[PDB]
Amino acid sequence: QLGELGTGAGKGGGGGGSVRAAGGSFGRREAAEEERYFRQKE
Amino acid sequence: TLKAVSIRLKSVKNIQKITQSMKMVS
Amino acid sequence: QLVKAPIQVFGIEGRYATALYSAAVKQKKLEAVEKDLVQLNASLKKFPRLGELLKNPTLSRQLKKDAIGSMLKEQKAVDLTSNFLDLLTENNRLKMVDGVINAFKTIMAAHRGEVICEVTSAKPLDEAARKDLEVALKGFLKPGQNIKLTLKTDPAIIGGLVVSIGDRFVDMSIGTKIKRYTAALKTAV
Amino acid sequence: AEISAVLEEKILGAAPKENLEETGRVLSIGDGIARVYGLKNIQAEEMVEFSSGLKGMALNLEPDNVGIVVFGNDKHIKEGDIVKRTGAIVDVPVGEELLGRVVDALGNPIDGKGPIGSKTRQRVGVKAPGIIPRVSVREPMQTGMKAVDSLVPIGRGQRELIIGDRQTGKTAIAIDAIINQKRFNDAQDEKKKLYCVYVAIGQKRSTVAQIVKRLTDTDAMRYTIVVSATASDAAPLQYLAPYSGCAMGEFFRDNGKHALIIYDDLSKQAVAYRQMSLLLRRPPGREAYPGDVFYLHSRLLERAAKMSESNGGGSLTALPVIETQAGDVSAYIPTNVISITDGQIFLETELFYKGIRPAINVGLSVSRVGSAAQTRAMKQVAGSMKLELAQYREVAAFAQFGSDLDASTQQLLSRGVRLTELLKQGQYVPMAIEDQVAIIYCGVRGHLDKVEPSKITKFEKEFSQHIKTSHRDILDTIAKEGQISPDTDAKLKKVVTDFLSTF
Amino acid sequence: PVGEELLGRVVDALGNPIDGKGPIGSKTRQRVGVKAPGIIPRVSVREPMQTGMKAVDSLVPIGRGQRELIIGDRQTGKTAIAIDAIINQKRFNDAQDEKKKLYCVYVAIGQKRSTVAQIVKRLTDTDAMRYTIVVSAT
Amino acid sequence: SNGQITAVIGAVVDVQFEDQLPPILNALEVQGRSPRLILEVAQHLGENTVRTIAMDGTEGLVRGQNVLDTGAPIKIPVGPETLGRIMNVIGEPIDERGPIVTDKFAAIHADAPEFVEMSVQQEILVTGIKVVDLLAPYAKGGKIGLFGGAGVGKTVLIMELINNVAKAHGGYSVFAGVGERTREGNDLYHEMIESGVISLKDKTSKVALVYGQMNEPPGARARVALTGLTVAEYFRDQEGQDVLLFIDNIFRFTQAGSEVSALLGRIPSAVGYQPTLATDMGTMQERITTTKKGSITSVQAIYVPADDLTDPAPATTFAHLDATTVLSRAIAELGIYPAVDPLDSTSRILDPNIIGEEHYNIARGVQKILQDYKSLQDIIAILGMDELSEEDKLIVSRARKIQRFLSQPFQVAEVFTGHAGKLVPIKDTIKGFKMILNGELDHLPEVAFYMVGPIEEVVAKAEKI
Amino acid sequence: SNGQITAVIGAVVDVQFEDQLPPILNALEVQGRSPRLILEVAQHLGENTVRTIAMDGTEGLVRGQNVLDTGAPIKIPVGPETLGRIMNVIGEPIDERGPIVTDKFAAIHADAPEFVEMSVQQEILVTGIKVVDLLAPYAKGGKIGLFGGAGVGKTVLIMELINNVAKAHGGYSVFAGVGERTREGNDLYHEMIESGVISLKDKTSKVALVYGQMNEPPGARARVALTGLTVAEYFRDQEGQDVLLFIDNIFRFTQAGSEVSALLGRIPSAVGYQPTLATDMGTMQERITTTKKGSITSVQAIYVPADDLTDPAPATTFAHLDATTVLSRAIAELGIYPAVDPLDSTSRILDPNIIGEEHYNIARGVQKILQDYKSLQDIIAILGMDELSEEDKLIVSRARKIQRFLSQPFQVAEVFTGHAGKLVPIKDTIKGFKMILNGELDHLPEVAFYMVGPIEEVVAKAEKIAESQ
Ligand SMILES: Nc1ncnc2c1ncn2[C@@H]1O[C@H](COP(=O)(O)OP(=O)(O)OP(=O)(O)O)[C@@H](O)[C@H]1O
Ligand SMILES: Nc1ncnc2c1ncn2[C@@H]1O[C@H](COP(=O)(O)OP(=O)(O)OP(=O)(O)O)[C@@H](O)[C@H]1O
Ligand SMILES: Nc1ncnc2c1ncn2[C@@H]1O[C@H](COP(=O)(O)OP(=O)(O)OP(=O)(O)O)[C@@H](O)[C@H]1O
Ligand SMILES: Nc1ncnc2c1ncn2[C@@H]1O[C@H](COP(=O)(O)OP(=O)(O)O)[C@@H](O)[C@H]1O
Ligand SMILES: [Mg+2]
Ligand SMILES: [Mg+2]
Ligand SMILES: [Mg+2]
Ligand SMILES: [Mg+2]
Repeated sequence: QLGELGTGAGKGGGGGGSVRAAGGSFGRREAAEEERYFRQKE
Repeated sequence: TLKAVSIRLKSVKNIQKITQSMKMVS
Repeated sequence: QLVKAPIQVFGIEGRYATALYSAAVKQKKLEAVEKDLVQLNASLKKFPRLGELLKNPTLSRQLKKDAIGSMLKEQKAVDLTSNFLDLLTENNRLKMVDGVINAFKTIMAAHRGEVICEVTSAKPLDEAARKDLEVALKGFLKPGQNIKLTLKTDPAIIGGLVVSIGDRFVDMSIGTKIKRYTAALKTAV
Repeated sequence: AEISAVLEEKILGAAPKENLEETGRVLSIGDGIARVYGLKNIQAEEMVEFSSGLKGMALNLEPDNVGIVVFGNDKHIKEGDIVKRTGAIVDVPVGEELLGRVVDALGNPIDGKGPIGSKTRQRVGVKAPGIIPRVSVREPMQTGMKAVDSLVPIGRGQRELIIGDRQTGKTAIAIDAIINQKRFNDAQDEKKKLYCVYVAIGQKRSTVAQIVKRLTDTDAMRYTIVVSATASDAAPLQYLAPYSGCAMGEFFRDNGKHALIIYDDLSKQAVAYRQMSLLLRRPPGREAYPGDVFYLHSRLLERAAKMSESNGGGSLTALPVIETQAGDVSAYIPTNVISITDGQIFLETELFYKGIRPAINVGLSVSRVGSAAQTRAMKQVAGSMKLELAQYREVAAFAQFGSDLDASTQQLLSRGVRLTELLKQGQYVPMAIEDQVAIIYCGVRGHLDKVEPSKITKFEKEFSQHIKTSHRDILDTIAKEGQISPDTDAKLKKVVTDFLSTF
Repeated sequence: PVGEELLGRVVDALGNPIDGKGPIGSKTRQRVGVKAPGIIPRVSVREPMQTGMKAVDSLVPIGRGQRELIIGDRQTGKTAIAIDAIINQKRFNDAQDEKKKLYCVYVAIGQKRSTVAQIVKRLTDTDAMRYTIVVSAT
Repeated sequence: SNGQITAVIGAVVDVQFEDQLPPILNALEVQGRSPRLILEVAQHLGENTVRTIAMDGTEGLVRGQNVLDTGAPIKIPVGPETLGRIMNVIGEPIDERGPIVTDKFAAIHADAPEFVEMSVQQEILVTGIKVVDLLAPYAKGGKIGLFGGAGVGKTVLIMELINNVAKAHGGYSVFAGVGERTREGNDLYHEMIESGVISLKDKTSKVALVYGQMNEPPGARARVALTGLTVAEYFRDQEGQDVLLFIDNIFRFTQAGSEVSALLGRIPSAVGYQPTLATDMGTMQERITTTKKGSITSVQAIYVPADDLTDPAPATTFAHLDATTVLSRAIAELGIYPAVDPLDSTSRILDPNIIGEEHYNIARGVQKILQDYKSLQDIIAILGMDELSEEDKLIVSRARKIQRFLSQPFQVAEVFTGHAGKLVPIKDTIKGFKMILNGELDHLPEVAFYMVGPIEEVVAKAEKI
Repeated sequence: SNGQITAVIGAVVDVQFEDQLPPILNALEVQGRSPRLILEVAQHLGENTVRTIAMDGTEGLVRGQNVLDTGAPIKIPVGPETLGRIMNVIGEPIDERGPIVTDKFAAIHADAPEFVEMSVQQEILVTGIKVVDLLAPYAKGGKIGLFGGAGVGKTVLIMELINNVAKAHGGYSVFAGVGERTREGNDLYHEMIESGVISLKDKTSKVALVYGQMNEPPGARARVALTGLTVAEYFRDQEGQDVLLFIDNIFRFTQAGSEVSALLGRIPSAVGYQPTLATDMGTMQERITTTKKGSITSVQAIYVPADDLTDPAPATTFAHLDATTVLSRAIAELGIYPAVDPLDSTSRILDPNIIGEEHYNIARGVQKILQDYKSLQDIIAILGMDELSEEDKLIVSRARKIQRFLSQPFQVAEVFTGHAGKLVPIKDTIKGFKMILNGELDHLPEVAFYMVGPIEEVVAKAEKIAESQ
């Protein structure tokens, strides 16, 4: 309900490449793997 | 809408290009 | 309440004509208002400058009603036709002053019961032709009727006779008769 | 003006009697539109009365005829009927006599409870208050829902759009907001009382009867006016109903009191206004709507204002409802109302069927008043909640394919999951602001990390009962302080740990 | 015009012959805008319609009095199914059992006139034209 | 008085009167017609000319033909004499069983009952259909809509509702065939005379049939739903009965209104519809309701054009219904029948205080698993089943088992399917879905959950494999 | 002369004259009217009838009511007496402070300055906003457009630009509220009073406000932008001052013209609009310009309907602006504020020879990293972060650091968020983004770049995070 990252550009959560702009579940996958890598780094 | 389909079609086209490239490499 | 016209005339121009007919028949000025309207229409046709002046939308309606009034005093129009043309220039409806007059002529033709007849022949003829044609056309008449005959010449129908009535029509001519016979020849076998 | 009777009497020079300046005759009648010849002294948007007793409003003034919309069934109107001027533009009864009453768009009671003894009448098309008479929105308008009063707060004097698809909970948000004002109307504080007005446009009469049944069972009807222009009513009645309800709420706003208006829904009022415009032969625009369909909603919602202390200090709060088609907010009418109102509460069918009720999309819901519409205790805990929900949004995606996570990240994921389950709330049970603050404070301080999310609601009831009859001194301490001191934070944490040990 | 004089004849939408075989000696005419029969004069569809196609007559069985849609894209065999159904009735029309006899009307709307001529040639070679009326509006 | 035809354009006829104009919605009778041609006054055009809508074909009408004013709207027979009979839009019997001899008549145009005459009570109407009884239960007395495209199954669903509800019903039924197949009207009529609901021998009939079908002109198709309402309104009001009203289908009322509105000289609305789409529908639908005098349980099949739920005619019909049942073509192409969309059907009685806590929690639990399945289906489509190992695969396995278990063989579909029809009690339905949600049947194949009513037939089918 | 009302249909009134007709764009006043309703002549219909649009509500108008021709277009008070005052569309004072006593009046319709009068001066205007100053820098005397949908931050950005520029500008400023909330106009009026830009006691007022809001009829909303522009034109021309013209929202000028165009007898254009959309916008916008006599720095908020930048009203507005900053909902949903799209906002002075080589190269370098980040996100979705190679690892990491660093707390948004407002010099912005592009801060976490003004606060926030954790 928070507009999860990768759910769509202008659809609550998203912004970026074509997959992130399209949203759905692949944008969720892109946001999940990216945030997991940068949380591991920090 | 027309913009939503065009954005989704562009993303799936890029997904096919990556997976076809991955298929050739693998 | 309006008096029913002898025939139905359609359009806004026919609405004005039926209004003028009803007003003239409620009073006793049916023949008077027909006479000055015909004379007005003949005056407009004989002087095209008046027709262009009335139909000009640039000119103000005060100049139109003054020009209408000046040319209607010579017609000795008294009350109905003067108010009729004042109503036409009060609205923007005097651009079709010929339309309402032609519609009013159509009402009054059916008031007298006249039926328009149009007879087309290849060559003009009289004496024996005109005598029998009048009696033949008179046979279609119900009581209380008049014949308005218009004769035409056209060599494209070869010969025969193309006679028309107000709503009925026949094509008893040589050109059409040989045309359907040749069509029967081509569609025979 | 060229009709056969009028043309003929112009030829005769009759100079007819029955002069048509305060009266007129119908030229054509059909589809609720009457074209009337005469009424020369008539005004624009002026009420008229037909010979059958029906009423009408003159929208199109033309040189030949007058275009009049009909307030009811046009089977009674006939060609040649006499139309009389009322002399005034459309007005409705206003006052506190309408509290507890169900009325139509013209103020006539439809609940069968007798005549309304109203003393004053206001025209429905008054001009909105200007820049000077209004002051900044500062008083909280308590919806009673945790997801609204924390993340999308509503202040007294603010237009807040409730937008979503069909059967997403838009009426549920509005009715629960009306029910929540029972607490303040029972109290002795006159400043915090809110007189709700519910406008039902184009609904069923059985739906409105179910609304009145719900409001009477919860005893919310004593301060609620229900303006009802249902689907069987004429399109002019459904068009006029938001302006009638606004005028009834403007009585409270201009007399120092605070009122709440719900237009349920403004998308149907646009449909009714589109029908009138098309049948008045006005040229259509996008989706056959008239050009003035934006000005239709803008001149309505702008009358919702928070007046200055020199104008009595009263407020008018509007909650318009807009229905979208499969979430398409790019349509003509949803786009207009979004640009008018001060905020949106987006409701999604996907969130509705995932268990998230109310189905508020936090990423799409905005509020332009912000923390100024929240009390001091709520602002302290909603700011920390908004940070934690932002941190949870960063780490909520790890459940897709992640398997090993950092201990701090796992704590953020666990606390945010508790917060998402904290924002869920049942229907027809609005909770008080002190309960919302206390539960949210426990959610964001880790007091619920040891509790399974399935038992959050059971904790929300039982623990709130424990700090109600036993620790009411702490509640009085927070109420007098207005915020959460570190000593009070430690005291509440010790009660939580004591309760969880007993849990 | 209506009647059994239209069997074997190719006509346009007005009923005028276009195959050049002469006039039509029909004695009856019927309006084109007649309303459909109501509830009572109808009865359930219980007599088979034999298209001669294995996949049709087994999996999508057509009855007499039924409306069966042949739907698809272009060049997918929609005309082939319809023409084979017309050709198949020769075995019933040649027999003496008149209750299984079936007359055919092929209406070509918006087609090419060469395509209609090739259809009429196919019906003539297979002797399916004896019970077929072709109404052509190309 | 007496009028004359001025203009004939399709179903719209302009009649000019001399002395007094008939009011709007009055019925006019054309004189020189061997069957009765009825014109309904729609608007006054001026110059003592009214614009009417014909209830039959307008061919053979000449200008100047005399038209008689009946002085009243279209009045149709109402009462017990209409039970077992078939009547058209103007109340003429079309069952070839003689005239409908009655003393009671009623105009097809009536005002909707007022706000005072409203019943707020809601009780669940048990159907025997698992997807209906669980996710979008029907109210006993209320408006039920069956949204769907062409071929997804709405006539079959409404015939199953007649088979289940109307057979064991203490009251009267009314069927309004509005712009549908005349073959279906013949099939339903003989189904009634075979099931005993229509008795041609004595006066024990329980259903009245009103049929204006898709072969009728647009005037008849836009008014025959009002004739079915008027029969059902008489039974509710003048007899206090509990009435069943099946309308198949109500979209044809709106569609026929758009066809007439093109000839009425109106500026077209969105997607070419009439400007008065919502007002004409609202006037019709508000008359179909339960009052304090009597109750009407209405089931209305609703056709959606081009499978579009955002079309103005289905979209405005959504707000008129207590329970909606949206039928999907994608579900029907999966072989799941009835093809009810679980995430698009609502009930307005899906409340813990109305249907119970366990019924509500199971229904919300089913919808939560199916919504999670729809979110995961994009990963399943492109990538595949390799996702989240145990967790998401368990979600997919349970949701596919639920989707199979929502399907059910119908007794009215038994002719062309072979599977015997199942009537499932609602206690067995909520027990069956609770077993799937609890994970008690994860070891069973998902084929065992398909096209079997009770959950005991699921485990019996699994043992058979 | 004197005329009489012939027709009243919506906000369009047809009046008929007996003497000579009033010209187009003339102001007509209805006589038997208390709040002084004013009609503006739109077209001559013929037969001595003109068609007008109403500047106020049309309720209560009677056919035959006398209308007086003023002999001129709508004339509003102009000059220093308008400073610190609020005016409506027709120049009446709506701030309840008495009449605006002045000697100068100007018609709200005027010709645009000629080509000979155009000025080609282009110098960078430093605003303190890092994304604005770096990627799409504003020019002094140029036109600035703030594109965006509803709720993306056009109003907050134009309030921040007023706070950062108009408070210490030097020279007068004009705000034109065109078709927005009356609450926002009340909020801005009191913010100006508290800031000292409006003095209710002294003559030291700097800003003149003109307001026509959403409650106004379409005639008032389509002319109030010309009223504020007329005040700005007087300050530019008759005083030679440097003028700041803030307009919010300029889309409402176009929208209000489309509402009445159907009733003016016009066939609709594409999407649905007046056919005169580009011409009406062009005549209005080309008056808002820097002459050789004086400069007008214009900042216009532009509403983008349904976030569709290909809508004819935002699309026509793009060609009229030197600098355009597009606010994106996707940027705003990520938490980045201000929500300026870095790959959709352009400036005319973004040149190596105008802002320097280092400023241009860093700005192009930032946009290249952000564009490569969007291209790489599809590979991240499919291949995952595991298989990307260390080059694309540094591209993604520096892009997220750049994307977070474009955000900045606003002083006018402090009450919304609680973060203190920060103003950043252009030199610190260039140095800060150069460090991220060079890779000097690859060891810092990306959370340290979020909502911080300078790059020294990025280091301090990272040290605070490391010390606390
Ligand atoms: N928070 C909630 N918890 C549980 N059920 C809820 C909640 N909110 C709404 N509902 C239920 O969801 C259904 C739809 O909600 P509601 O009728 O309020 O939505 P709506 O948008 O007004 O629908 P409509 O389009 O019919 O007007 C109702 O049955 C209501 O009881
Ligand atoms: N069963 C079959 N065996 C062999 N050829 C076939 C068969 N069915 C169809 N065809 C061939 O496929 C082609 C297309 O079929 P046909 O012309 O009947 O399709 P259609 O749908 O009518 O196309 P059109 O769009 O031209 O109307 C033809 O050349 C036809 O001979
Ligand atoms: N419950 C069901 N069980 C099995 N098959 C079904 C079921 N419902 C529908 N079907 C299939 O779908 C077909 C369509 O049936 P039905 O006439 O009910 O559809 P409809 O929605 O009324 O369509 P139409 O628009 O043609 O009236 C059936 O003939 C059958 O093949
Ligand atoms: N710079 C900012 N910082 C934080 N939040 C912002 C900022 N700009 C806009 N917002 C958000 O947007 C809302 C106000 O948007 P607004 O500027 O009124 O949009 P519009 O310009 O389209 O009217 C506020 O509630 C706030 O949450
Ligand atoms: Mg609702
Ligand atoms: Mg073919
Ligand atoms: Mg069907
Ligand atoms: Mg704004």
